[PDB]
Amino acid sequence: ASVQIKMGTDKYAPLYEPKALSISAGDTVEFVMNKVGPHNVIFDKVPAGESAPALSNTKLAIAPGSFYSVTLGTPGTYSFYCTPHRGAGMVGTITVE
Ligand SMILES: [Cu+]
Repeated sequence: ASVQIKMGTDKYAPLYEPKALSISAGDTVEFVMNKVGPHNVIFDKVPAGESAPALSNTKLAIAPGSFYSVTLGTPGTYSFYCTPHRGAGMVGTITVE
């Protein structure tokens, strides 16, 4: 019910938090940059229904703030990852029940 994806932990660790997120069909998933940037929103891939390889955005924004929000509907588990933080181990997931 209205969640947000924070990029980076207070431990100056560039990782997606919460690593995992769950929502309902029709909920929204926001995304804000905690720290250790820059960041971005590049999904990994989603099952039939949505378009993971579309909602993505490699428009890494250095400016720290709340990137943006997006609503979903297609049920299933969505994955993603950071562009600059791909090796740092900054990956997360989302669920739309
Ligand atoms: Cu990142």
